[PDB]
Amino acid sequence: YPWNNRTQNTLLLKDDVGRSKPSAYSLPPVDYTYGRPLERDEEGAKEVSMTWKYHAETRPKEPDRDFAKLNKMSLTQGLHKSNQFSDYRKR
Amino acid sequence: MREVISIHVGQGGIQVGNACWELFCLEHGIQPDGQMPSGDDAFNTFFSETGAGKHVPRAVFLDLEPTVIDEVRTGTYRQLFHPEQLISGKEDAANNFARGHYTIGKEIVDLCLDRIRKLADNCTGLQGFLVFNSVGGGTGSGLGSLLLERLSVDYGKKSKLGFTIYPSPQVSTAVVEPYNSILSTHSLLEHTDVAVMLDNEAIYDICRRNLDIERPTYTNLNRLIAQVISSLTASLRFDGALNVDITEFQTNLVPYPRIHFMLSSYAPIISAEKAYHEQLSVAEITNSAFEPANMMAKCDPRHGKYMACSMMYRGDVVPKDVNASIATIKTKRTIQFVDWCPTGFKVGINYQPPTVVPGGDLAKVMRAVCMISNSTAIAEVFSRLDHKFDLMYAKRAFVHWYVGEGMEEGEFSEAREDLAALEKDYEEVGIET
Amino acid sequence: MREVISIHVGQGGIQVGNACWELFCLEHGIQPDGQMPSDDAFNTFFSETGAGKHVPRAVFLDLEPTVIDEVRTGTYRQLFHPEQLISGKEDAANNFARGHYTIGKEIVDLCLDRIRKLADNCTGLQGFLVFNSVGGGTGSGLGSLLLERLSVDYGKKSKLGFTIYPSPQVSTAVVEPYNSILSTHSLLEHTDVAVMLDNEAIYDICRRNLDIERPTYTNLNRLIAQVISSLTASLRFDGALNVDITEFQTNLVPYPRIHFMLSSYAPIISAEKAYHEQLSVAEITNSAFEPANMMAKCDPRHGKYMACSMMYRGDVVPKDVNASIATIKTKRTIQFVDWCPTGFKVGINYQPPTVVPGGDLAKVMRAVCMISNSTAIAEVFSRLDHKFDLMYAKRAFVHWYVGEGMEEGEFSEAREDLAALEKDYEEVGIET
Amino acid sequence: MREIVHIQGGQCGNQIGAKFWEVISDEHGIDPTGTYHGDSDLQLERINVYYNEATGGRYVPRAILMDLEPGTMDSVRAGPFGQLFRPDNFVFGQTGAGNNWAKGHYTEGAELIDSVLDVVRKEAEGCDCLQGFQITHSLGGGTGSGMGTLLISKVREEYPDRIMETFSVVPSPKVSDTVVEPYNATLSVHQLVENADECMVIDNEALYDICFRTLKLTTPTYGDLNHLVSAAMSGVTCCLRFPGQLNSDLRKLAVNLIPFPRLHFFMIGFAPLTSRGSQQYRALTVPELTQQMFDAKNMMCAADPRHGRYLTASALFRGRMSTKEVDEQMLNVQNKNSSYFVEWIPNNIKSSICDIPPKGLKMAVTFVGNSTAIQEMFKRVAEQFTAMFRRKAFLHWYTGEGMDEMEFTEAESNMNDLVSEYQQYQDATA
Amino acid sequence: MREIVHIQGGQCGNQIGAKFWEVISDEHGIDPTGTYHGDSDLQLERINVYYNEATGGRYVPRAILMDLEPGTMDSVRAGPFGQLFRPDNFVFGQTGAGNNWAKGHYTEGAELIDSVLDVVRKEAEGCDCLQGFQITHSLGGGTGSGMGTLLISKVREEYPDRIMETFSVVPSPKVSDTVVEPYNATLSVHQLVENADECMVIDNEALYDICFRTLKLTTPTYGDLNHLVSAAMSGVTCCLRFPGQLNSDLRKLAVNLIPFPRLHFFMIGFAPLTSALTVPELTQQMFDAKNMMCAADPRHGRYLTASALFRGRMSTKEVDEQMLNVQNKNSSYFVEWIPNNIKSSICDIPPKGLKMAVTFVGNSTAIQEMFKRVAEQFTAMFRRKAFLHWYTGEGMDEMEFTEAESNMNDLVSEYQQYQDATA
Ligand SMILES: Nc1nc2c(ncn2[C@@H]2O[C@H](COP(=O)(O)OP(=O)(O)OP(=O)(O)O)[C@@H](O)[C@H]2O)c(=O)[nH]1
Ligand SMILES: Nc1nc2c(ncn2[C@@H]2O[C@H](COP(=O)(O)OP(=O)(O)OP(=O)(O)O)[C@@H](O)[C@H]2O)c(=O)[nH]1
Ligand SMILES: Nc1nc2c(ncn2[C@@H]2O[C@H](COP(=O)(O)OP(=O)(O)O)[C@@H](O)[C@H]2O)c(=O)[nH]1
Ligand SMILES: Nc1nc2c(ncn2[C@@H]2O[C@H](COP(=O)(O)OP(=O)(O)O)[C@@H](O)[C@H]2O)c(=O)[nH]1
Ligand SMILES: [Mg+2]
Repeated sequence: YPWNNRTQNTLLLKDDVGRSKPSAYSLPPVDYTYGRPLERDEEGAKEVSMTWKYHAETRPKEPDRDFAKLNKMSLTQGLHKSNQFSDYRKR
Repeated sequence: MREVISIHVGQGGIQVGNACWELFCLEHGIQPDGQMPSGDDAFNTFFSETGAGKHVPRAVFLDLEPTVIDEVRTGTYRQLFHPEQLISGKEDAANNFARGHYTIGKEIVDLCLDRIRKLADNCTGLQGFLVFNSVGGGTGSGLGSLLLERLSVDYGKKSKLGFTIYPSPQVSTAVVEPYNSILSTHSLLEHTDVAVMLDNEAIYDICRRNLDIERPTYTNLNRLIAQVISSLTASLRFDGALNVDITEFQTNLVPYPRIHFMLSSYAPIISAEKAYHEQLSVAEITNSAFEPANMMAKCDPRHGKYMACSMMYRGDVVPKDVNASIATIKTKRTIQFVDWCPTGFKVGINYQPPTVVPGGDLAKVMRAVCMISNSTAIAEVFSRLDHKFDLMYAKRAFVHWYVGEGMEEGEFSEAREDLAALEKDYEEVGIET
Repeated sequence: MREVISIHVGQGGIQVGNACWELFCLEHGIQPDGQMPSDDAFNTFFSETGAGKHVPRAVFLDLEPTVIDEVRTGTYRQLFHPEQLISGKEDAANNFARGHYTIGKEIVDLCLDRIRKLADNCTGLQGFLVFNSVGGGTGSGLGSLLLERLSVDYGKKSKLGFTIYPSPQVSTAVVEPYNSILSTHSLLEHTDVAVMLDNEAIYDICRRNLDIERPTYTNLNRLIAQVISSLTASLRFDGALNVDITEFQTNLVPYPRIHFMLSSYAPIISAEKAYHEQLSVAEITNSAFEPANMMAKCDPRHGKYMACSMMYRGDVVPKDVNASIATIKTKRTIQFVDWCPTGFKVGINYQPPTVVPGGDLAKVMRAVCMISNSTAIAEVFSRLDHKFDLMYAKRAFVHWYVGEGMEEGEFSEAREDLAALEKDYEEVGIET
Repeated sequence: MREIVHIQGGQCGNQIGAKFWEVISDEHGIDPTGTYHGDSDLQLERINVYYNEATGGRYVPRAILMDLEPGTMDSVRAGPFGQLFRPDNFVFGQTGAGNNWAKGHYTEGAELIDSVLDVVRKEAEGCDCLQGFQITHSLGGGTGSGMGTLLISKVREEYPDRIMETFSVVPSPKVSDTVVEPYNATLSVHQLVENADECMVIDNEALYDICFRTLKLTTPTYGDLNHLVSAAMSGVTCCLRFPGQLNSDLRKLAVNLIPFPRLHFFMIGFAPLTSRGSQQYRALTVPELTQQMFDAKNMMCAADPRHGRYLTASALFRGRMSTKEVDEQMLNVQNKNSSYFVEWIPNNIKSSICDIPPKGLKMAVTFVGNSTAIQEMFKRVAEQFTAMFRRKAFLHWYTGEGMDEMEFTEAESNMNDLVSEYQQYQDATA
Repeated sequence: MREIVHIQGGQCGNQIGAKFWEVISDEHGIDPTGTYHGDSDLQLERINVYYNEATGGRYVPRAILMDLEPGTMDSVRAGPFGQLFRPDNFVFGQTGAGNNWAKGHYTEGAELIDSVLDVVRKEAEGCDCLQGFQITHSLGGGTGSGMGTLLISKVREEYPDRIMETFSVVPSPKVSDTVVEPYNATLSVHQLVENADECMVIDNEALYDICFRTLKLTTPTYGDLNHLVSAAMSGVTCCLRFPGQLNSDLRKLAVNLIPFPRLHFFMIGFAPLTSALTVPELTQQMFDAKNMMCAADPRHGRYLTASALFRGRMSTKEVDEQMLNVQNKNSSYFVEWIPNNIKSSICDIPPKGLKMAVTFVGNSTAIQEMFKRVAEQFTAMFRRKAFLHWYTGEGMDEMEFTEAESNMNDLVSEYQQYQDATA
């Protein structure tokens, strides 16, 4: 196709005539806006002082199962077999 | 309720104008057909409601040479302007100013004056005036002097804005342009509060250095000019963070009643190609605004200190972006201010992006800025032009035509002191105390 | 908040970066077109747009469009910003007189204009990097003049210079002695530091290790690009003891006059299929001091060392580093001077070096870049001086330079300049 | 009872005025429609100070907008809570001041000041018992300075027994917005100093100084600064409209701050104030409040307190505090800055406690005192007017509206004398 | 009550602190979120010694990190326990000194030191009664050293009534990390001796051996090294926070460890470190068993005096007997003219995870050699004016350079003569 000055392969063969030069990089996408937009800060000055959030406190640690007593009520109830002990611990 | 009328005179004045409305017409919405598209009332400054339907922009075109007028009325812009507003002459001045200031213009300014009052009646907040014309033309200047002279007496305290394009120091289109150049300087100095340089030589470079337009034409230059005009009218048709009124324009750019010439600069201006790999940060963009090559006037800012610069900002620009970048402007040592000016910065902010004519070379960008200021280096152009005069007059070459056209011999002599007197004014102003 | 600006000039200087940026592009992970596929590390060598791609602030200069356009027609159309690709029309043809006074200044104004435009965009400029080859006229004339302007414009700002002197015996140029000698004078008192990258020494390293019998200009480049990462690696990523640009010139120069440097790199294992090994640092460090692997044809043993700063990158622990230091000092074959009881600056980074795929390098969990300065460096200069002296005896090739405006006396000035420098090296090493 | 009316002029007056009533309203629990919606009865007791009584039980603030550019007010109406303002209080022109104090103070405003005063005199008779005035205006602009001071000149002529609070945003040299800033400031300062009884000067740059480092917000906007200044002034009369241990009205704050008849210059301060990070780690106490109070980076003026010696000190907290601890807190502080505090008078720091804090927090403070450092502002303004005065630069405009050179020399005189006398007591020894 | 603030500078100061509090943070069982989850009632009784009070029940250390290079600040934040610190207390520049001592002492410090100075009073002013300042720094690191010494000088003038404590790591020939090592160390002592009251030296090379020989860890990293000092750290202030038989405020030890005015450099050690222990096993390693973190060999001279700290429950009789036993058996590791130069104390809550431990503190006259070879290299560099121009062009002159040598030269001789003193 690029026979003479008709289509594009590289900058050398362009030969921009008349009004302007053809696009090169990738782009004229017709109305894409170039540059980093602005006017964005998130938190507002009025919002600054009024709220003043706090620590909110963390979460304590979760204690594990107590086992020594686990034998206590188990013996109190009246179960002594290994299989039964499997039954009581779940409850 | 704030509006200003537009007056067009001369070939280039009309040609530049055409781009003026094309850009404006697109922005506020009114299509070429004129019917409002399928309220805000922000366009009251440029247009006037006809009661129902389309709108009639406040325009009056004038030119003694019929070709310019004929072209507009056969194009796609026939349904916009009122047909009675196109006052056109019969015989062109043929660049013979005296033809246009003594013998021909006088028979046409009246109708120029007459429609002036009528348009004046409709308005309610008439703020100022605009003049579009050049100095290197016979017909344009002669009428150009008359409108401002006549308008000046009719109204007076009403403001005046000056946009004329002086001839380039090295390139030209006519041969006797310098005579027209100074002469228009003879009378304009007594009626204008502002004066702006638009030497076409500098405009081209912006097309090559950045626009990368290898073979630019007049059309390209006009499109940019309309951008500067529109650049100035944003603070008159929309809400801005810090508004500035036409009253605060000669407010800051005119230290003395006489010195009223300014040079304009706009930036950034990139095609689609280059801008893709840019940030367009306010720090750099304002950094570019003062670049010795971006100014629209082929003058050396480095040959003189600065006096006072007023710059307008538009887009999503944030206030903290300007001043911080503003202070760094002082830090640079290559630019030295006049002693008696502790500060020479005027700031403008608004929330409207820049508009690009479809199919043109300009490309959208969120932020843009325009620069207008008065500097002591302007004198060179008058310095260079004035000396060229003595070459013309040394043997009175071409004197045989202007004198017999109605202009007395002494007329050239008097302007010399006016131009000569103006030179000393600049030289005296810059001296430190 | 740390940035640098890249300056490449001359075909040797221009070409070297091409491998430099390709290695850099691969290292950070930026796509060839510049669009990220699928942090902030790029900020060291890249800046945001900030919605889209990234671009290196590299500036390319040359007086001939032939080299420039190939970049505009090579596999890298997109990345580099076109406005910064300032190019000339005619070359100086190894004529320092023509490349430094006739056509160079016609482009000196523009480059600095873009350089300043690049400086303001960032905020944390620590120092620039300058590349140039002395064995050329266009590079010599433009490079020296550009260096001269930079100092006056800024002053105290740091600058790093990577020169490439002609090889002792193999030369692609026939007038290199004339250009090189003059070039030394301009850069002696206008750039803070520089290193030695003689061509031949580059050739040997590939053969002895990479095992390729068909090396061309291409291979050497990846050697150049590889080196930069070792020195700059501390400027972008975490390390047990990071090191910055300022702490390379403030540590290596004994006195103001003696400011040249020398480079080394290892290990360099060829891309075979063997099981290899782990290559512990202690054994890798030994490979960094042996003269044969030395990056330049300046026998360190022929002279004496002054001060060495070593960079280890990968998974090195300081302990291995500290022990390696003494053992090197223990060997009698290397001697440190009476006035430098300690001369080691050690910098450890964490990233394993990224290997450009498809070259000759391989992936190694360890590495080292040894940068040391020794009095022996005068040997390269000594050989250069003799070459220069023989030609000028009969006034050879002088006529093609005088007529282009270069004055006649300066040849006396530079020659005495090297002799003054040559004498300076001799006195520093005198035992106390 | 014991109330004041509100008048704002120029763009500055409307922006703060638009912001000012925003802050007040949310504290009074009345919707922009003028209907009270507070949760505690305490929001009502002093509701007549700032509002009148109209039909339907709704409320309307007592404000009037004055300027020579309509766009300033129009941008206020459509904004949130903009329906509270009385349309009958709206007045405007159509000519524009061009930042010319001569045109505003001689040509147009005098022709436009009649309408305002007539409406101005309306509420003054309408209010049950006027207690004073408070006028916010910008001394660096064109329209605000003239009609603001000219309105100041007229009003005082009828109520010489009343009081007035002047909040002014004086221009500093670091940030400039106009080429005629040095001049217009001087002329206004001449009239204010002769008619203003209590005035506040606020520096925009410092307002950036407080926000950038203390607030540390990413990017402030014009919306941000207004909140702080309005917050500071809004707390000025804080104790007045609510029960407290020691009532502190505008009158009482008058007595304890102005030692000499002419020295009516002060600087205000607000706290607490800090960035988000400090929200959940810093500790809030009267000792915590006070330290921020005395910090050189807290006062909203470009003048450095370490560059002057404090004359008077009054503190306005909010909430519930133990008077004793604040007593020492103000007591001890006076001890560690003796060189920086006036020596010919002991106990130069006042304590004011009103039980009601500001909504959203439990500790807050408003700092107002007198220090000599302001002379730096006036002095730096001193030369700028002079510096460009020698060549008469940009004067042809001023002479072009019925003004001649005679008065200008007067304006320079008073300030130069004004600055010296203010400093004169700096070297005074007992 | 008797609370102590902390200030650190330089990369060594920043990194070490990030873990030191971590060691302490594990001591009182306080989460990174700052909420209390402890067990012992005595745990919360003196927390003001190191923690302030913050809304919601969170406690913030009174520590401020100062540096001229951003690498540490942003790096330290990301790690665990990096949220407790006040976000406002951070102060950082934008340049970094590049290991140029004068740069961080006269030019770079003079402009930024206001911020570090600003924060310093605010923390102190809130203290009920100042007890001391604890400062960690390195004499071999550039940026921290340049600002650290000036801070040391700045602190003393305004607060001549409080006791100051500082930490220094003086580089040694074995592990040399910067060619500019000789110059920086020499000036460091001049101001440190003039200003600093309490200084404890730690030799980096010494640390390696302890881990290799006692710890026997395969790979020693900076993280592991930092922990050892942390264990010794708390022992300095261990009793100040918990009750014991004979509490020992920082001033008591200073009173009982510093005999004279200008002998203010001490050697320290920690135990037990291992890859049922009784009291005797502690003492032997106490004065022996390579536990000293300083290159100096206390067997190479005589001891001015020493102090020992015991944590956990024990019978003081053994504490008394062992101390007496060691003095006699190791006369000549105690000079004649300081009879019974050992100080002791007891605490009832030993480290978390170890039953009985001891921290070494004994003023040893052998430390002279630390000045000696550090002095030795300095002359070699100076003799040829090697690397002299860097400091010369930044406000200093050769006149100042010599003054330190005399002060150090006079320092060694007077310190040396105390070894040969006889009664
Ligand atoms: N910007 C711009 N200026 C133009 C254009 N065409 C002509 N001019 C200017 O017009 C100037 C000369 O004016 P004239 O050609 O005499 O036009 P005129 O004043 O109406 O006089 P006539 O030639 O008799 O019609 C030239 O110096 C140009 O600078 C144009 O297309 N764009
Ligand atoms: N390392 C390296 N050096 C190269 C390469 N190509 C050329 N050179 C160097 O270029 C030097 C020759 O200089 P010149 O031929 O004058 O190149 P120049 O400096 O750009 O000058 P001109 O050729 O006139 O444009 C040789 O000494 C080489 O060292 C390369 O691919 N790699
Ligand atoms: N804080 C703040 N200040 C403003 C704003 N707009 C204007 N100003 C200040 O007002 C000054 C401009 O005064 P101007 O409005 O022209 O005066 P006027 O024409 O007499 O009313 C500037 O120097 C700004 O400091 C705003 O939105 N916020
Ligand atoms: N113990 C220990 N020492 C360290 C560490 N990192 C660095 N150092 C020592 O600190 C010295 C260099 O200090 P530097 O990092 O430059 O401090 P800064 O520049 O002031 O922040 C070297 O001599 C190291 O021996 C660490 O993690 N632990
Ligand atoms: Mg025409």
